[PDB]
Amino acid sequence: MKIGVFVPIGNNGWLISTHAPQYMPTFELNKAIVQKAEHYHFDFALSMIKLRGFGGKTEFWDHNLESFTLMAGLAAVTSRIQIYATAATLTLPPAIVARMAATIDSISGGRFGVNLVTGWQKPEYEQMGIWPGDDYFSRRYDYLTEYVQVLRDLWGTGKSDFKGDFFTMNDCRVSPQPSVPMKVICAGQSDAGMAFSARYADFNFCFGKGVNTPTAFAPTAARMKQAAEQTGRDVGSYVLFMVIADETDDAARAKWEHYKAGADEEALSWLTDPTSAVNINMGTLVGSYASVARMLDEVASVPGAEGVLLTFDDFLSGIETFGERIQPLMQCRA
Ligand SMILES: Cc1cc2nc3c(=O)[nH]c(=O)nc-3n(C[C@H](O)[C@H](O)[C@H](O)COP(=O)(O)O)c2cc1C
Repeated sequence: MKIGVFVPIGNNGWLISTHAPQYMPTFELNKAIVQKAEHYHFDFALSMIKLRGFGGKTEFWDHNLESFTLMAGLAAVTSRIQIYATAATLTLPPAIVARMAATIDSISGGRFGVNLVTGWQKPEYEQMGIWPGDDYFSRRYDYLTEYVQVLRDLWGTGKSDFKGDFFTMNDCRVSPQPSVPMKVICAGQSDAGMAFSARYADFNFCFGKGVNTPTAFAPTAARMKQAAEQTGRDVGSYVLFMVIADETDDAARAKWEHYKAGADEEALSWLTDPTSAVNINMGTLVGSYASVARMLDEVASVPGAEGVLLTFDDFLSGIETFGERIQPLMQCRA
């Protein structure tokens, strides 16, 4: 099974709590996380793009860097880990993304890929006058389909004459082309998003589910496999989890309860043994190092599942204990 880190490009990472660690997104902090992840042989690092926050006491995700420039900086100070940036396809013309991808290909020595998203949060776009209208909800995958067509032409041949409902290329040129086949990833959950992934992506990110129910995502992995049958391409599922680990189950539980007890209620209204809104109801693994190792091995046994994307309650020490105490107990990592 492959392991990735979801880098905190937004303040406070993925916890919405006055009891969680408080921190701004900085290059230097992201550099330390990624270099540490590479040291423990994490396979990849991914950053999202979030253009509007949720406010509250913690000003949650009011502070966010930009994904491509962050990942270019990170590529420059690593050498082995795969590096993925997110393109919000409403905000960048495909030929720019094309050239940015070739650029970070040059920086990393062929370790860069791109996560393509439609966007769905109207305020992110309307705040700057570029929301296309409420039709986009149902049509966004048609839009992304044209978008990826243009990228593929440009990476593939260095030119495009594509013409459709949303783009017109008249001998558009982008060169150099990537030194290695350019990876595309997607995060579609719906039927239409999974069909997109099956056609054009190298793998599909989905959500882990529940708290200490590591296999509860299995029906999503099953749908993605079905979608992949329709194109006969090998597109596996990578699953997002939060890891809250400690020396014992008891201690990890105490940490999780403390976070939830500090829930930033105001930030949470803007947004909206069960999951909690404090980490946006993300699939959560809470336990001793050994317990988490076991649940991750349970994840590796789900048909479809090729990897996990990890967040932590604290990234610098979370990566540490992952490398030192969790990874070494994992069958799927030996
Ligand atoms: C790991 C992960 C990362 C994501 N990153 C972003 C992002 O950076 N920007 C964004 O607008 N959406 C992001 N999304 C949301 C998805 O691209 C997608 O729109 C959503 O899961 C809904 O499914 P659908 O688009 O097929 O309806 C992310 C989703 C996942 C699972």
